[PDB]
Amino acid sequence: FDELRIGLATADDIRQWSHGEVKKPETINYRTLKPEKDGLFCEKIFGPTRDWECYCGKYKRVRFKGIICERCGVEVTRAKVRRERMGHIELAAPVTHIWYFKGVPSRLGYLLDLAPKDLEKVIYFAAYMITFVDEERRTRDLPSLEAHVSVERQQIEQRRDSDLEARAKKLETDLAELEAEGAKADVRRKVREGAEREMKQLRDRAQREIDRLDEVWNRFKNLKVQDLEGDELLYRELRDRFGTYFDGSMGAAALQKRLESFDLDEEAERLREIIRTGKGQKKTRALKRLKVVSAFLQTSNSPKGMVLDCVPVIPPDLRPMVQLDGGRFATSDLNDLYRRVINRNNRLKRLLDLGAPEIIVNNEKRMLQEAVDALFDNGRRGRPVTGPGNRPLKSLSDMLKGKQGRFRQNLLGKRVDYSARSVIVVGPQLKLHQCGLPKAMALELFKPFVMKRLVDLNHAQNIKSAKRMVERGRTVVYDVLEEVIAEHPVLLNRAPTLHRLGIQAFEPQLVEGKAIQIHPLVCTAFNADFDGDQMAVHLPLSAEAQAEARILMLSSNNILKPADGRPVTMPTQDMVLGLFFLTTDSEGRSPKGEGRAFGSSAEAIMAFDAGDLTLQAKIDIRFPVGTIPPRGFEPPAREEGEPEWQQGDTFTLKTTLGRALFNELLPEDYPFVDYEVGKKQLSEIVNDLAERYPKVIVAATLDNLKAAGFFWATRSGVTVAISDIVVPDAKKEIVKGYEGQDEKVQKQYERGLITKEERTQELIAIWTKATNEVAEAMNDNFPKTNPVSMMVNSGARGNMMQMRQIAGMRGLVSNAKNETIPRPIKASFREGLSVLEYFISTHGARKGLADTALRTADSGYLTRRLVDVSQDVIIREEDCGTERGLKLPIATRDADGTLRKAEDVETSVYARMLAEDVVIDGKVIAPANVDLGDVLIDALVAHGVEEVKTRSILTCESQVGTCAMCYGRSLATGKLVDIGEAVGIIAAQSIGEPGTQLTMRTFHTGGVAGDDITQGLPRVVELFEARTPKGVAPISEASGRVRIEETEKTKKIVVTPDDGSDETAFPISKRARLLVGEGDHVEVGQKLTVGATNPHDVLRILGQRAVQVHLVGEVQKVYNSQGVSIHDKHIEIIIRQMLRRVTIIESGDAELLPGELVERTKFETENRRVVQEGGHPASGRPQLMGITKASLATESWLSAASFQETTRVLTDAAINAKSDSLIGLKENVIIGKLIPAGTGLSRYRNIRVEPTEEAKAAM
DNA sequence: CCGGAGCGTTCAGCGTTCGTTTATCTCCCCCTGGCACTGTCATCTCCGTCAGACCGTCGCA
DNA sequence: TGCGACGGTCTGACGCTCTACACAGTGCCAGGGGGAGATAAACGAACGCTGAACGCTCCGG
Ligand SMILES: [Mg+2]
Ligand SMILES: [Zn+2]
Ligand SMILES: [Zn+2]
Repeated sequence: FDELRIGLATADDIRQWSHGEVKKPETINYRTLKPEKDGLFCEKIFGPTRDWECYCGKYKRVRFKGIICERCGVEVTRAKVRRERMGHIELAAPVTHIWYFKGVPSRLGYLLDLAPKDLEKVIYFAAYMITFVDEERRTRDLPSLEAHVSVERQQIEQRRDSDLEARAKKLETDLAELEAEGAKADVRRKVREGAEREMKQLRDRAQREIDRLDEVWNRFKNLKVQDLEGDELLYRELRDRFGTYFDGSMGAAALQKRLESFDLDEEAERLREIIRTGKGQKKTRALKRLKVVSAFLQTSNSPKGMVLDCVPVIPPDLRPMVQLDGGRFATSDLNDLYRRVINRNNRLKRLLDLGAPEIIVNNEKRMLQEAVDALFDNGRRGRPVTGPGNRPLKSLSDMLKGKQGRFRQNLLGKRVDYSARSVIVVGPQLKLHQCGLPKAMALELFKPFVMKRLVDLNHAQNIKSAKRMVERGRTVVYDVLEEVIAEHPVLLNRAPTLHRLGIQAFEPQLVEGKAIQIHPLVCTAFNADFDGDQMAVHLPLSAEAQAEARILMLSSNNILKPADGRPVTMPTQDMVLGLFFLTTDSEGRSPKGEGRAFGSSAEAIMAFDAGDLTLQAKIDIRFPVGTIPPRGFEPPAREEGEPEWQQGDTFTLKTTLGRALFNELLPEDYPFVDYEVGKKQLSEIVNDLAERYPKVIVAATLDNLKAAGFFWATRSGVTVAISDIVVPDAKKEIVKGYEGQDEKVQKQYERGLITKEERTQELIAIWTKATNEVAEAMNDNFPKTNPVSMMVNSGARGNMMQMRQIAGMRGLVSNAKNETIPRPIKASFREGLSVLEYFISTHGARKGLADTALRTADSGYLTRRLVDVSQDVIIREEDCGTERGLKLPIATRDADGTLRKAEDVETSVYARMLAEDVVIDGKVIAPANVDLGDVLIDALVAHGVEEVKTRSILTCESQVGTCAMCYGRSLATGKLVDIGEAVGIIAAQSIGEPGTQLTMRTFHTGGVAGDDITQGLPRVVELFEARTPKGVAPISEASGRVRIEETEKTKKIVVTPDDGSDETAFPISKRARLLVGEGDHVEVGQKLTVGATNPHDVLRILGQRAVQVHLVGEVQKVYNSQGVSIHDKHIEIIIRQMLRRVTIIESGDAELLPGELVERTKFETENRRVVQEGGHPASGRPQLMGITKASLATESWLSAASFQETTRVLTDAAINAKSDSLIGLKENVIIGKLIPAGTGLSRYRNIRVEPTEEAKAAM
């Protein structure tokens, strides 16, 4: 389990694994249903089908286990041994493996210098091959064979001359006799014409016999190894004419005979020689050939296994034939493929037994080879073997691949026991850490524990009686159930589970109904909505699992979302509206009892219950001792003649009753919050509470906030009648004026003075102006009292666009294929659309639905790719010895006379760590190795700093992984990241979580294609794939003079760098936009055409820091366009995992291949060991590569096998004979060992616990 | 005042009879072998992916 | 050889579950070797049968 090897399995290994020969094709008997002898499903080879029974019906008893039956040879043992015992099929003629031959040429490898079409010709029995030639023996006796050929030519010419003389005599004789007989007037001309026709035909066959002799001579003269011969007649006449000189064969046996004598070390030698000198695509050919051949040199596995003689068989359980109801049978397609191979092998053996024609034997060997190929890969070549006539049979590989393969459907993700699922309901009566399971769910989940406690409580005599009562379901079972499930957490989980908070451990609690009762305060972190969403409940089982549920997983410890550090367990739908109504100012609502002193909040509550004081009214309310005053009230303390402090003393405040209640919700140590709460300030309050109070106190305060928010939202005066939604009264006249001027334009267009396109453009412009103006009128119309504004201005639920298109006009709405109708929807949803206006609304609606479906699909795909590329990076050191960092800006866009901090400081500089101390006047403002929060950043920007050096992960160098300090504080705990936290998966999920939340598509292309770059999720995936964007913006290599060259066929730009640097020319199309000055000043910074720069050349000509900044800035500017906030360290992790590979050149002294994928640490180690040897180091360039290519090119082939290309990497590992170290997480999920992240580390599992001496002395 | 016949238990003679095997006689099964006018090249997939690579191929320059 | 483009090749293409299902057109008989399965006999052992025999308490003239 330390190491998991792979390689080519030669026939010796197959025979070692095998336990017999599957000689016969049949599987089971047709009446007794017993497995056959020495055939498929054989009990002698694979093992018995029952337990400790044998085939011949004897030896049914268990006592004499491990013996061999004399009658039938079946070993008596368990029935599960048929899951692990394999045999083999002995093939009469060798066949090739379809994985290596007929694949990617990087894995075919050109090990023999043959074209793939030549292989198709040779091993599919359509063209011959010469396997061996006695070249030195052929060249030794050249004068003798030349003399024999000369003798043959001489006798050919002699017999031609004799035949010519005889034909001349015959022609003269017949001409003389037909001119002397005089049978006809011109019969001599006819016989002469016939004679000359005979002349030309016999001369033709003479030149033809000469031609075949010449062609066989020049064919034999240039015969060598690796020679093919398509024509069977030509090879036959070489065999007949010339003997024991060249050896050839037919089919895959030719490859075996070539490979047994194939000399490959000198092949690598001369191939290195042609690597050293040459030019062109020959370099690439020899490069791939040397990268494949050198695998067989260093490794000890012989290359014999590419062509095979034996075929191992799957054990019979894994290709079962199971009995069903009604007598029907169901078998796997592997049994059918094995049956086909066995039938054809038996028929080939039968043909080899007797004397058979070569065409029939060759066709039999071809169909055998094709059947073996179909067994290894059904559908790789040609029409797949269908079978029933509907679908192709699934081969071995066809279930090692894809969504139906073992890697992705049964190894990474598995079904589980002790799990349950039902719909969800909201329960406000629960705490933060409680969930309500039904009775049936809790009984079926906790059934074995219930039986154990029932036997312990002796309600049942033994286990069977306990099970009988549980199945019957008596009330004592429910009582002991309620006694059991407490102090036993369960894992709740939603199916999408987009991010880390999709699994949260609650404490179960018995409730009635058939639905899981769930705290509303946490349902937004699940993305849960109570509309039939079904949540599965998984049960942690051992002590370790429920301990990790209690400590790591509890719902009262997951306040802060790891995506941005913002609180996520304070939802907004209903409680925020209640607190808004509780704490808002009295505007538009009649304030009763406005401006009267109150002794305490109790007297105010009594007055409010009486009815003479409204909830929001500016009153002077005195507060008892211990209440902390507001942040703004401490300096404006009540004026004092003697020295006094208002910090712990009583005070009077000008605040409403509702704010006093709200500060009764918050803890006593919190300062009196004295403003409109809404949502954003509530998020800030919850963030401050989480940052400055322990977890249990924060859970209690949010539970109080939930309860009071619901209580006051019931009485908040929100409701939606149709009078509450109000249309602007000015909308009628605004629309009337705009349609009047539209009518004026329409009669203006009717005269043809303007085109249709210009009219459409100006019409959509003026109608956009109209909808913006009526939106402004709508904002100016509504008061603060109506509930729609009260639930949209409080951050509760809704945006201003929705209220704009319910009250005001719906505005402009798109057509099919992304254009705009000149006529907008002038009717509001309160007024109600007309027929066709509603039709054009449906145009946009269905496109939006299809867009969000495809968007969530591609978001899941990007999330998976990010998880693969960004995994196996884990915090593994406490601190580095480094001091280098990143120059992240802190103060930007300062005005005249003032300094302003950066706008995106909250996602970039926050939650990081300083690389070194900062000084402005010789004194440190912020110490090194501390987090950067609000107060410290405010102090720095007040002192007058412009940029800071943050110790980020891109500059982190370490012996293994990354350290905690260089990564920065974790955004999910609010503290420093613990050693072992799997930061890579958290980063990948945080990038992939708002993929469905982007909801972006290009509104209009402007009538031209290609002018607009990719937007939204396609832009993000194009950035992370390191691909060249669709809008390419070239960058000048050096500063110099740049001018345009407007060639008519294709535009052209030319930049001439100064200082004697070489001219570089960039090709640009005849497209509309180019922003560079002709004969103007240019440098490396700017871009010749506005567009997305290709980041490959950015890295090439600017540096690693510049390309890191560019990538981070681009993805963050995509994400910030929608409102989703992702911290930049999550991107920086993927970018660091992205630039790790380095491309090397001129590696003539570093003794490895130049111009491939080389790891950075390995390249540095090679440089160190070659400068230790004295040789000059090889050059190297960093290579920005995509997430997919970096995921495939990994050390552990199990992780790459679990990814997309699972056939290429398996063949690659088999050829390279690479064994993977099990450092990683996919390769530890598959095996079932503990993952090396978090609790699974070595430094945590190696603890020994013992009580102290005074502890055992006490008891 | 010990004798006797009757009664309880305990083993060896021969006499049949179960306990356990064997080859013989119907019945069915199963694999190989046999058909003697002539009748000598079928079969129908596969389209409104799909997106952009990734690649070697391959003819033109 | 460098060029494009033409081409084949190849891969996935968010997620469980309330739900969930099954699947079709062209020969025939005789002769012969195995093995299960019924028949009656047969080798071997013990299971009954013959009362007889060892030996006591026994009512007894
Ligand atoms: Mg839902
Ligand atoms: Zn047996
Ligand atoms: Zn570090």
